Amino acid sequence: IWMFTRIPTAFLPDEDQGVLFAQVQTPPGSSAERTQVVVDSMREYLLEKESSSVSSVFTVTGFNFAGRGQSSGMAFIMLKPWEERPGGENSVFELAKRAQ
Amino acid sequence: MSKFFIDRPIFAWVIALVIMLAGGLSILSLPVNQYPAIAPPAIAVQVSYPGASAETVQDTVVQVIEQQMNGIDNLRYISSESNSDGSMTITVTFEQGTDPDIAQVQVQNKLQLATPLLPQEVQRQGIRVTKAVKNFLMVVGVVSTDGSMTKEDLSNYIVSNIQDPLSRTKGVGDFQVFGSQYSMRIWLDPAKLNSYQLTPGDVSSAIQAQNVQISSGQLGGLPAVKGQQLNATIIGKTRLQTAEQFENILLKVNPDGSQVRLKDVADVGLGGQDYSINAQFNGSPASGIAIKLATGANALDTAKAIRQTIANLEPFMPQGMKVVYPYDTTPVVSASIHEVVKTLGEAILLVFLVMYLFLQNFRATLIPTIAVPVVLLGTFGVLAAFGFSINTLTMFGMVLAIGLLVDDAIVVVENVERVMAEEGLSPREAARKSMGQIQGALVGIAMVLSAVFLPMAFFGGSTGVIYRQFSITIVSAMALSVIVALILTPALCATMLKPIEKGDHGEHKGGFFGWFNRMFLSTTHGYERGVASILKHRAPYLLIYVVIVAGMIWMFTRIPTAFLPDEDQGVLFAQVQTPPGSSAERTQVVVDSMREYLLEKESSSVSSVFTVTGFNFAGRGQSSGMAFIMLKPWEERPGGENSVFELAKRAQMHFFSFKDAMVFAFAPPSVLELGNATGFDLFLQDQAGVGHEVLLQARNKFLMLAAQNPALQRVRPNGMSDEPQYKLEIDDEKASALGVSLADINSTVSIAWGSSYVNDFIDRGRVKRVYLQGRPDARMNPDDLSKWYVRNDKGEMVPFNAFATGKWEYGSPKLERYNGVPAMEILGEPAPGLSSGDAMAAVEEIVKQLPKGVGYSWTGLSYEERLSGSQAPALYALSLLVVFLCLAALYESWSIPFSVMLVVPLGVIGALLATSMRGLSNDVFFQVGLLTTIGLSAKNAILIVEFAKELHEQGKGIVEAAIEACRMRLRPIVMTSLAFILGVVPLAISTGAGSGSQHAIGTGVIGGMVTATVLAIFWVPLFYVAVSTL
Amino acid sequence: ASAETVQDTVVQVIEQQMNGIDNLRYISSESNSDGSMTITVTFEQGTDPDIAQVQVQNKLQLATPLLPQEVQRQGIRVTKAVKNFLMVVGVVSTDGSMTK
Amino acid sequence: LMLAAQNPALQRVRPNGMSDEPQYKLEIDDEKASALGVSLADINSTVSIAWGSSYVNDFIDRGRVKRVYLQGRPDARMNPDDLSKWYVRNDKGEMVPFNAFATGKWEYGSPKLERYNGVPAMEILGEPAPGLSSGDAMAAVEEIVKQLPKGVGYSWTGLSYEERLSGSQAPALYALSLLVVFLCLAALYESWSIPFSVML
Amino acid sequence: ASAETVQDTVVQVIEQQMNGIDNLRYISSESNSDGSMTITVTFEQGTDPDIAQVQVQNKLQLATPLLPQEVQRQGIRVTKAVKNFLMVVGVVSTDGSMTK
Amino acid sequence: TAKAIRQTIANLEPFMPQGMKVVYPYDTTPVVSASIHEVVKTLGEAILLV
Ligand SMILES: CCCCCCCCCCC(CCCCCCCCCC)(CO[C@@H]1O[C@H](CO)[C@@H](O[C@H]2O[C@H](CO)[C@@H](O)[C@H](O)[C@H]2O)[C@H](O)[C@H]1O)CO[C@@H]1O[C@H](CO)[C@@H](O[C@H]2O[C@H](CO)[C@@H](O)[C@H](O)[C@H]2O)[C@H](O)[C@H]1O
Repeated sequence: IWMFTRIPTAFLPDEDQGVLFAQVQTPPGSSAERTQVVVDSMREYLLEKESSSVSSVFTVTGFNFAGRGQSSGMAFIMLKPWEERPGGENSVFELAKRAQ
Repeated sequence: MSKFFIDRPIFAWVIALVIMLAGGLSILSLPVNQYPAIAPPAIAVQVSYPGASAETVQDTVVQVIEQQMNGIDNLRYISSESNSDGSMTITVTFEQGTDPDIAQVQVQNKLQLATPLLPQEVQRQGIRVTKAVKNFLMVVGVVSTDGSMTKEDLSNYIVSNIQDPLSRTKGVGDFQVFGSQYSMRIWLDPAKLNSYQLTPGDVSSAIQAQNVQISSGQLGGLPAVKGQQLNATIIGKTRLQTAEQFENILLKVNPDGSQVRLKDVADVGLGGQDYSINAQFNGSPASGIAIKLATGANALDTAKAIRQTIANLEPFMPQGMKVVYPYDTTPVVSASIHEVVKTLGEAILLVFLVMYLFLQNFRATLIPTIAVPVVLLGTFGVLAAFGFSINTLTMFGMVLAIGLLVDDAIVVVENVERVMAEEGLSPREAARKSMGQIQGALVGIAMVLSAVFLPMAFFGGSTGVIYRQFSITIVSAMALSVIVALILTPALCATMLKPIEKGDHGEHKGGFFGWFNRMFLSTTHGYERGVASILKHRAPYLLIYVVIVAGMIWMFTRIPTAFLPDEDQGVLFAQVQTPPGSSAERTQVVVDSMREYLLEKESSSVSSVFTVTGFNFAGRGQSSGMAFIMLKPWEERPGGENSVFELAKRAQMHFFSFKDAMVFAFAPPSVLELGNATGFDLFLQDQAGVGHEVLLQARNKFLMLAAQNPALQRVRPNGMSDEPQYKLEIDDEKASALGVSLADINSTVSIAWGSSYVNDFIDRGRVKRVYLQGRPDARMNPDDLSKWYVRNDKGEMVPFNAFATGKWEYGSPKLERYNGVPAMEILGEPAPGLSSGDAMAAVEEIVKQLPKGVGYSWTGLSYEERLSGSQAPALYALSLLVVFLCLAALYESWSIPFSVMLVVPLGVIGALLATSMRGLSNDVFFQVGLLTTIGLSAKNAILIVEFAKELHEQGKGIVEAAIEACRMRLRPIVMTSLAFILGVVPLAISTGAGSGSQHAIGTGVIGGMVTATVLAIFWVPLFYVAVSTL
Repeated sequence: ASAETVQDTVVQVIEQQMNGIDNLRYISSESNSDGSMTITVTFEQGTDPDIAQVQVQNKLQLATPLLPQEVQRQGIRVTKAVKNFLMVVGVVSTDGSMTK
Repeated sequence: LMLAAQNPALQRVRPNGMSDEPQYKLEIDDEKASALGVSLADINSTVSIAWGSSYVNDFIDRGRVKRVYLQGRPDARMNPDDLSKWYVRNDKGEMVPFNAFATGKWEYGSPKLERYNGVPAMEILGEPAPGLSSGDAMAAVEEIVKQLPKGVGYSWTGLSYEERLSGSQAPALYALSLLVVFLCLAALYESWSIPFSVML
Repeated sequence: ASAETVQDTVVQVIEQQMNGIDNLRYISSESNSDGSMTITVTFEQGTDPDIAQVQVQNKLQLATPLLPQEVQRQGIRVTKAVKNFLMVVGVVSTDGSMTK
Repeated sequence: TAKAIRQTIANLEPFMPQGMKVVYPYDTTPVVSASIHEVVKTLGEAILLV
């Protein structure tokens, strides 16, 4: 009964499904002028500084998962198979801990 | 199976235990409502074409929609009405079983395809499609106790504040507000407009010009110039909002620089969108909502939850605004759940008593007390599974099932008890012995009763839904009761009962029980002698049997047939019809002289009166009005003199002195959803373009012919009768000779007389509508059109009288169609003591004297009964064939089955006797009650015969076996009859909410239980011997 | 229209009609400053989605006449709502001949 | 969000909305316009064709129906005074300017208003700290929600809604599943001892 | 209207919306000199014809507004029928008094 | 549905004009009736043969 109360609760165990999301949201009022630069940097500071895990990095400005508008962009971060990524610092949970 | 659970009372306890859990888990997911879906699913298509006549609505809207309303599944018929207030309704009606969500989507899709064919003005209105079953849960009423607010204001409020939350209240379904939101009204003055050579058309064009949300793009959109960096939405103006802003939308400016604002030509203020319909609560301006219960909701809980939601709003409501609850169905629903849970309990109590009285043992008394509730709970699980709800009909179903429940338990216990007493066996041994005896016959009787009750389930139509309730709840209980009588109760017997010294019938005990056991021991011997006597002198008795039969038949053809009992719901209708010509103001007085009367003189019965002008149930328009007479709870108005049925008679007489306004009072129908319960419904129909006038001659011939027919009565048209209308002739010769267009004439007459929905403004957030028409005193009389001018080639205002002329003619204030062709509906009913079947026969012959090109079709319950009437004989013949075939297999005999089937009359005679003898009718509750009573009777017969056949086979004479059997079976029979009659009695003598049904069910079973008990105990051995002898 | 108009004249009206729908878990809308809105009606698992859609269409049709004429003539989009993409099928120009 | 950033157990907290944003409140008139310029609302069109790219009709393109848009040049809709460039028609044939009835100021309006169960609302996502579960985060979030101005409540959704359900179920699950084991053993072994032994 | 006119003013405007339809096997169409047209959206075996019809019309009513008024006014038919004719019911004159 | 159709028109013949009879040019149902009637025929022959 004591041991039962001690255990923390989740729903599903977090999984590594070889994917991660960039969620870019420049301060509103801006445009694809700023937004695009803010995006193309983090696309590189990620495609070059982090090519162990990361594979392609499809980017986009306009339609992130939040709003529309020029002050919005994102990216689909595709990764390399599970074999090609040694434990720990190649998990998305880690690849995004410092990517953040 | 029984022998198995006798040694395994724990397993048997477990089964009973899971039946209980399932049933309990089920009783609280189960929908709770007055009735299941009796009416055939239907879909209303509605819209109102402002200013428009019945003709323009029929020929511009209804016809075009009807032409596209096809290729739609399960469609029975389509029927529509076009009205003089510009409203129309097309109702599509589907088979029972049609999913309403599918029906709806199918109808609105074809609407959607037709929408561009409609006039621009109707498209702009909307056209709402909805489910049209009239099975409302309650109706509220937001009434202004003082006179601060009008009907229009109250509405806007209901839709501003009451509505959104009411829709988020748990269990609330579809609902009708009696009115819409505010409309910005603009009332054009013909003189203040003629003085500036301006026309209504200029005002509309202007209003459109200066009240239009301008899109207004983005400030830095895409593409952009390299850099920029700052992008932002540019919000323009949105549409006007206040009356004052509207009063200012400039029309023209004079050469002297002076400007003309809208205010210079008309008044302006928030108002009604449509003023056709008017309603007051006891005298005061009122609106209201009529609410339906959502799929799967609990009728009781939602009524609470409504009142809850409302109350949380009463604080903020303006001064004088009172919410109020004239009609609520919950009292009857609630008064039916209790008046059943009561009778259930009583029955198990009463079984305990007669169980004790006779068996004189507390252990035995517990068995029935366990099993009956086990089975009661089971049945609910079974209902849940099969998709049924807890309703009036499913519950009365449980009440009829009680006899059969109570019996199964008594027969099993009493027989173990007897076997121990006669043969000195031990409980276990007696229990196995007894279930070797019964058992086959129980399986046998489970079949036989299925055969008796299931056919009802395969009735068609509306009456089919009703019977199907009783059918399914009854066979589920019966079936469960048999299962339990084979698993649980013989296990409980083996376990819970003590031994009885062989030969011990308690004649020594002394005291009451000592007296009783000697008394009943003698009664038994007395009965064996009666029977023994009858089996010597047979002929005279078979003779009287034939007299009993002929008596039953004779009696059937003598009792009035009917659909359902005459219930007193707390409500009475009063339809008002002033003369053709009459204004709403006139009608409004006719309905006040009623309210004042009802509300005062009839204070004993009447609580409130909800009155309406412009709406009625045969029609609409200013000569049509009505009162919804509410009535104070059944409790607070006892005695026949304060029955809805009696109040009516008084109300009639009083109103009858109105040689100025046709007025009628009538209790609503048993089941509102269906309307008109006894009678007939049909549409006469122009199936060859003969025309309106011909069609009118047909309906009038029909009427003045049916009234010379002593097979019908009260034969009235449902629609309205043609009334005077003022035609406009326009001489286009003088119009064009004066430089005045023709399209400008029409625009003038629409946008000033009819009214014209121009624009959408914004009121307090929500979007509402801008209406444009002529100020009232400019459009009252024929001379008032001569007040209106139109601009010419140049700028010379030309008065309407310089090119137009009037002329009084007749036309229809309400056009009807049935299945796409013009038509006219006719009601009426069969002559006193004749059947609606007879009435349809008379009518079917009248129809042949109609003009050429006019047919007819039945609709409604007449359409239904025409198809269902044909099947009853077939189903009743299967029923007989299967009951026979089971009895054959059970007794291994083609002939012995006859000795149980011939009890059928024996019980039905006492029912016909009691019900006729007490002035009730051959309706549904009596019919089902009658099958229950014959069920139990045949069960009693089956077992007597079964035991007799066993005794005969172990080597006893036919008469000897019959007497022994009868003696063995008299105790169980008397116990179960004793317990069941007394259980029912309360129904048979009840009063108030639901008492009319409760009487229709009690009266018949008591009667049938009395004659069946006393007669079958003597005639069944007769039949068994009689047939074995052949 | 402003997000505040889109909300007061459209979304709020359509939400009224979606209350009362069988098996409703919750509803979540957005009004945007570009004239766009989305109302999302979510249902308990086991609800048949073809029938939820139909029911949604049934209620919406009642709101429709209460909408601005600029919408009624438009044509409201009703669809089953999946939160997640399965993939992107991209296209890229090798020799630089084609722009975005 | 403040307390979210502060609070030890929370990570990556964020809103789904965007505060407010600058809106150019183009408030115009009719008095100063309808005098020397335009009758009715000839300008109402001028405004929603140059800035707001107006759709006019289709045209076939290499086999396919596509649209034809009509928007003012990029450089003519960039800045607030850049709109005064757009001249309209004068009833008497002449050419009336836009500044003869212009008026355009900055206003602050919301770029994405949200509602939830028919009340305005704001969705805010967030993860749990590393090596804490979603439950811990939830437990935390239900604290940093107590310091809110009475008027503002909360309500879980998506993944979270799904969590809060799964916890509620568990009790009955365990009860019922214990029951069914108890009863089925009690039936198959014709006793109450065995099923009571195995419960323990 | 010419086949070419009906194809590019009506038949293609609808076709471009015919997507996001469940179990959609294939779509075909015809455009003719007599002005008529037909789009036939055929479905997978097992599809509920009621839902197919609801989905088509759901997409068709997004195109409808972009069609020419003279086509809307004519009145569009959406049907869920079999390909062959079941039968034809004819009428003929007795007295030869009635024309075609 | 063929039976249903025969009945809709039958319910309308009484209101038809004078120089006019309804006729059934194409019609697919009779093959169906013919098919099964003809197997019922061979059903009986077999039951007799055996
Ligand atoms: C106690 C026992 C239970 C009864 C409960 C009460 C019944 C509720 C009556 C509801 C009721 C009157 C309400 C007026 C107050 C009445 C006091 C009631 C107080 C009760 C204590 C609502 O009436 C509607 O009110 C609308 C309000 O907006 C109004 O809208 C108008 O203005 C708007 C402004 O903007 C504007 O937008 C809008 O365009 C306008 O049109 C509609 O025109 C008007 O019809 C009547 O509705 C009518 O019902 C008819 C017969 O059922 C029904 O006919 C069909 O179905 C029959 C079915 O059998 C069938 O046989 C008929 O042949 C068939 O034609 C009609 O289809 C239905 O329309």
